[PDB]
Amino acid sequence: KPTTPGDILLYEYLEPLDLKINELAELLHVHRNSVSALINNNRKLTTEMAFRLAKVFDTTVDFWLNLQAAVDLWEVENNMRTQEELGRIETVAEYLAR
Amino acid sequence: KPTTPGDILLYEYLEPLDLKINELAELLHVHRNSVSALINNNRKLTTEMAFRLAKVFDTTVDFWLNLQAAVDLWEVENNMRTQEELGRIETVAEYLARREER
Repeated sequence: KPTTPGDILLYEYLEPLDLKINELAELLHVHRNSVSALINNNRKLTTEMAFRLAKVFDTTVDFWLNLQAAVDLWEVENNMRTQEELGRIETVAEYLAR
Repeated sequence: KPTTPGDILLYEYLEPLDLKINELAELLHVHRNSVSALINNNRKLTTEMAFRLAKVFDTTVDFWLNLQAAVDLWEVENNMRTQEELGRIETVAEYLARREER
């Protein structure tokens, strides 16, 4: 699995800065449970939470959203059931014609 | 206010090619109600749906995801509770400075 926003948050900010999850939650103005879920990759990053992270850490909102975007695509590429389905989808071309 | 993926789908694909909701549904292989919810913005365009649309209309997945991204950004920017809140957030640079004083 690609690097999640949670991975980046824990390994490149929290640990290097000696910052606790509860301190971050306070800085972000969200419940501790929301930060932990993000870090354990249990909840996808929302646009709103991306803005909060951008604020606290002084980055663009894009930076956080792109990490989530790459993970999202990875999840669909690796779901074989979904891939098989995309396999028999007929395009608007073959259709409009026939 | 950006054009939702639903509007692009309806006004730039379904109507110029006279393709029905039900017709697109059977192509995407999803229930008619999912397509209708996408078009009316009651359901966000998901990553999987983006893959299906990409396949049916021969586009990239991001062509669709970028449209939903624009809507997501608009929603946050026009939510006053969130904006005031974002305005009150203390940065980590500030916080760490304060913490070291204690």
